[PDB]
Amino acid sequence: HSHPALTPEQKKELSDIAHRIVAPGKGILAADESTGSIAKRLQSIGTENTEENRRFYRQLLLTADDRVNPCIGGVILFHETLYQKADDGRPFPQVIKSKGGVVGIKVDKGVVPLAGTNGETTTQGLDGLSERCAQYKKDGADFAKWRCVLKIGEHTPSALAIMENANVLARYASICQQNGIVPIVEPEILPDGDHDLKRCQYVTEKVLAAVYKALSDHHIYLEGTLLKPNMVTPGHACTQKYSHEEIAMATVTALRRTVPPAVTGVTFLSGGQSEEEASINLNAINKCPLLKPWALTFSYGRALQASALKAWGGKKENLKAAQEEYVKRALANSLACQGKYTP
Amino acid sequence: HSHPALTPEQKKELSDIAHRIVAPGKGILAADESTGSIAKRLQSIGTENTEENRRFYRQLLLTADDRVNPCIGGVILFHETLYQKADDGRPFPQVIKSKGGVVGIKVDKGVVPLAGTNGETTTQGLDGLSERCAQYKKDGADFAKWRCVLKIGEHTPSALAIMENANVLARYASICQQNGIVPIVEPEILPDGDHDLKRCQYVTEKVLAAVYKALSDHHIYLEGTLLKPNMVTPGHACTQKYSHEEIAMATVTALRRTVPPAVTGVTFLSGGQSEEEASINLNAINKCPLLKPWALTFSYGRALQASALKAWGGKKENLKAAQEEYVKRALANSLACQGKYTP
Amino acid sequence: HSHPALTPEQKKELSDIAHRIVAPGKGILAADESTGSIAKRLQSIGTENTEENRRFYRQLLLTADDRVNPCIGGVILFHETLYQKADDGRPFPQVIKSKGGVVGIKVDKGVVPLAGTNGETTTQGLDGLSERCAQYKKDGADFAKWRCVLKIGEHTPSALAIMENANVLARYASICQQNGIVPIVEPEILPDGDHDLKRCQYVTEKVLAAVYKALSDHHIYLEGTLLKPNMVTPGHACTQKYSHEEIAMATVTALRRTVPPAVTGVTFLSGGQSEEEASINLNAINKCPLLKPWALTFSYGRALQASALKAWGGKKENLKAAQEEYVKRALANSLACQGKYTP
Amino acid sequence: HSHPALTPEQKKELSDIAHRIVAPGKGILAADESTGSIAKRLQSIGTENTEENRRFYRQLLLTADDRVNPCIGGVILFHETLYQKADDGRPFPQVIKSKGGVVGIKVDKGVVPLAGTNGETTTQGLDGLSERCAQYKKDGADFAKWRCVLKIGEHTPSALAIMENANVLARYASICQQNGIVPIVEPEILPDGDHDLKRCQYVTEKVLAAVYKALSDHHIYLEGTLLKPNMVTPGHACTQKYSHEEIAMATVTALRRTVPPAVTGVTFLSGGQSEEEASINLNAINKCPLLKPWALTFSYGRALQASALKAWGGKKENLKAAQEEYVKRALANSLACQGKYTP
Repeated sequence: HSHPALTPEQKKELSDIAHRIVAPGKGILAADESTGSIAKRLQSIGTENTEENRRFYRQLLLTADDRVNPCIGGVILFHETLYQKADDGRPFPQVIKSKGGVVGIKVDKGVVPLAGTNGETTTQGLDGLSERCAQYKKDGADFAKWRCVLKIGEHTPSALAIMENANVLARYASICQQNGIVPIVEPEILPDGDHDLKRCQYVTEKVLAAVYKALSDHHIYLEGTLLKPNMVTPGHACTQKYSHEEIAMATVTALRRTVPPAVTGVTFLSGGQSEEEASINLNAINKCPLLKPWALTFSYGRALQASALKAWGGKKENLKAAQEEYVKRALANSLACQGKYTP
Repeated sequence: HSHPALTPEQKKELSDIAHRIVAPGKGILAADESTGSIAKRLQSIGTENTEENRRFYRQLLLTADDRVNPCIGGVILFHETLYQKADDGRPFPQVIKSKGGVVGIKVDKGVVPLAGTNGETTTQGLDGLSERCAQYKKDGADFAKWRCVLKIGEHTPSALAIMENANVLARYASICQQNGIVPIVEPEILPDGDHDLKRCQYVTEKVLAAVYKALSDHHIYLEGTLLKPNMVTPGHACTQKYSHEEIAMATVTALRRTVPPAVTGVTFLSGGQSEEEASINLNAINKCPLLKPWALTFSYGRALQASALKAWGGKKENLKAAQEEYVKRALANSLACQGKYTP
Repeated sequence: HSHPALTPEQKKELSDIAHRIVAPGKGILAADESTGSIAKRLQSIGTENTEENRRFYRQLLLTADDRVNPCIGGVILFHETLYQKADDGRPFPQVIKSKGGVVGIKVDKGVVPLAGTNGETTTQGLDGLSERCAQYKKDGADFAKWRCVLKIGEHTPSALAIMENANVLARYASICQQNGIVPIVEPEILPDGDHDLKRCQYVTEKVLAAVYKALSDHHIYLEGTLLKPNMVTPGHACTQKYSHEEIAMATVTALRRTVPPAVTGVTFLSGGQSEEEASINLNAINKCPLLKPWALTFSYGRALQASALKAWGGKKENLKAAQEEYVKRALANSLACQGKYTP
Repeated sequence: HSHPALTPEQKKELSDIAHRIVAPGKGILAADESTGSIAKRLQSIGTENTEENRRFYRQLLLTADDRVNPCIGGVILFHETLYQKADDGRPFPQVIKSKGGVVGIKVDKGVVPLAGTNGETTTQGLDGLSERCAQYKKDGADFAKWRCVLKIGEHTPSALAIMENANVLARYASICQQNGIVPIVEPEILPDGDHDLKRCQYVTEKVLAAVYKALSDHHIYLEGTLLKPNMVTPGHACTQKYSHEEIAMATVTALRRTVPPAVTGVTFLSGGQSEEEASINLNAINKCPLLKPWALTFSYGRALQASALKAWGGKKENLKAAQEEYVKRALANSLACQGKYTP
């Protein structure tokens, strides 16, 4: 028997939000980094992590030139960054929505270990998620982010880790879709270890199949969701070398065997790649000569802002040049999500 | 760990066979009817069911005019029909392959009831399927057919029936793909009962999701398979009336939320519809203004041959006119799988 | 491959804690009622719900006569009650452990609705559960409590609700067993509605089977857990009448088909029954002439304290008589968990 | 909603048949060996495998002295052996039932490989099983036998093999229970390889949990079934040595965590052990100081008849001495299923 989780108006608003995020030429900037991660990236450059420095760095990221307006369609923020204001007086949700962006927020509470496994973790953050998502909906956020961590090892990912992470992702996506917030499913598989394209493609296909079975079990409206996978790439310790079009063929092949075409867009990770190989691999994915019935774009945290952070240097007068760095990468990734990129 | 079920040459031959079946403009004639079904269709017209009458009727079907050559890309046969010869001396596999067709065979052994359920059945025919599929591969058959039966009722389809039928379908498809035979997955849901488009779409989405999860569990090569679903239509006893484009929107919507685009083609059932509404609904499906990344065509048993059977009359001299009837329907359904059909 | 979730010392301490709780003749008093529930039970008698009244009522419950020492082996508390002191100066964990009791705590965060279902809910409280369980372990609590809610209806409990509640229960039990806290699995099925013994027994068997499959999937040590089911009883609106030994036969039959004998004890609910029928039904369960390879005892919230609450009257001088009421019920339920009870 | 698979009379007759098989002191002789297996055991002694030699060997087994009457409660036969007569004129079902035995039959069709796995097989024999079971029910057979094969390896048993074998076992048991035939579930795990007690116990617990979840999914009446597991023993190539009571503790521990007490009896395999260690291990299992709420007995094919076969020598005049050999082993195993055995 059919009891609708969503009225057609809810399905309509979720569909147009998800269509506004992955619009052609546009992608996602991931500024969702919590205090420890931004703290260690500020200690790598040599700046002590305080609240004004974080506000100023995300000010540098968000108040850039308007050439990134048909580049960035969505911005993922932290919980703290929603309630921080720019020096002009506008809050950062208004600063994003002023130039055509969509406000997002990271809503998970980290990873927690699974007992009985070999270093496998599940993820946290389901309690009070309805009230938090309603509050973030009043604060201007239209989509969310939630990250699962899986690793390829000697007998990992096991059935327990894949089943539990898919179940928690589907529960999260149901809670977000009840409040009018587009969920972005991120089943990230770690590039650590020594494994070829074959085992990464196998693991990615099994993980994505279990994720979409869990989404069908939990009555998720697939047109109002986004997918945030990795690119199918070999491990860091793997000695075999692969062309970019081989990685692109493996990625589009693993996506076409699992992902139903009702899903609106696919935004890839950077995932420890360097800043140029992300645009190279995304460009090679968008010229793969297969039929790809969804939006292929980027959701790059580090590969959008690494050069801007390093050319910032922690002092204010470098700002514009730092911003200028970011601008190139944004436009580059825009061409990388249109197949027109050439290094 | 990855152990390949198929070498790349096996994947290649399965891919080109499945591409040759659902080639643009082409569809499937289903002459797979067993002795009881063809017996009752011969008693409806008033002909006693004997071996010569069945051979002559399938002779009338298969030796038609050559205008059906870019209409029929595949023919499903019975086990008996593979070893029957035409009056010219050619066997029916040669009679099909002479004009560009691909030979198929129905390989299941019927339905068997599931205990503890309310009139729910599973399907039969897994024992010795490897030797039978190897034998049919030597006899010229390149694809197979297997039919599951599900009904919408007060609490049906239950979880047991959907899980069991998806498991048996995936086991069948693995056994067929080991022998170089393209499996055609047919999860038919019965149009009996009083239910709207909403419940049929819900049931179709749940069934197709469980089927494709079972196919991912059994390491099925999805590019070398075909899907044989129904059109999402209301029940026979349902009093509400629906447009053809509403049925088409419901069907393409239920397909886009479940079926991954690696599947080569989708061949619909007739499913108790009359002979013209099958072409009307298939035409309306092919003009649905959504993105459909697979071949949408027909696999019509009764809706290709009902008028040819009734204009045959059981006597030989009507033959050509009977054949002529079939020819129109074939060409009509060809336009129905290209969106160019107009009644 | 086997990675142990628990060392043998952890398995040993969990086993002896769970053996100390369901020791022969002993049962569990459930004082775990949160502020709204104790508030409405205090408004039914006519006392305004404040902190001193709750502390005094749980003082009346916990500081009773020492005849309940071989009656109560465990006490479930609220989070607030662990940090409340008696008038003598002892904290309530010390007040429980002084006379042979084991301290427990309710650790869930309530119920949250499941979208797409018909009034089905899952349960909450997984975030930060490791730190909270470590903190409660330092505060003297040796076991936990977590309650799932399922209802029998027209098509409920569905597969989604049973699967999700079993998964959350197994995740909770893994997190509790990592910290040395015995989890008590409570898959309560609501007695609301009109349904016989047959459908309640069917639903109880399906729910318990899915729960124990989820416990086997999550590597739960079954000797260091407890089960908190209901008695298999008809609905409130069901017109058919049943003997007590019929209810007992249905309950022991539904338990014997699902629960493996490694589970240490089974502590039943009261579940909206009146105060005498709980002891009658528990007594009838313990004289069922089947082989019952576990401890059958009680975990009664309302059926231990309803008469003590009503004879308390909200004024202090009734205290001892109120306590005296509780004492009878405790001793009665002790005989009810030994089969020696006679009204 | 509840639709009963079995009426209470069917449940009653299945319960008394299963109680008559595993009655205290009684066990099962497994003469179910097909033509290749009995052929290679006849070529090991040096007798050419013909129909008269097989009939005479099973005549030697079945027409033994009447001291095995409170030893053997059931005999598993081949399909051929049901229709063979003794020299006295009685058919072998009558020869078994004359002295208190229950006639069984092996009803599977062997093993078939699973594609995509590493040497993992499923089992065959589901087609026409209802008609075959009805026919065997008219021929005097009251129970059945069906054998699944699982092996411990580098990543085996996988999830696919365990899920598929449990599903096929539950389907078989439903079909057998519909016809009034007690199914004996045999999830045999192979002792090949190098693995300790720990990994064999882990694999046995996972396999038995998935088997009983599949039995609960298929509405199997657990009181009218029997379980045929292995003893938890190390591999053949494992260098570590274990006491018999360690093997017994591991076996009873793996059984108590999975098997619900509604199952009537547990009949162990020999499984490549020598003829005395089977009685030693079964005796040690029956003195394990845990609570075992079911019948623990034997189902020994080779460990009942190896000495009788070798002392037979293929010539008739040794017969009685050969029979005498068998008699000792039967009585020994009877004491081994009562804990009173002493070598």
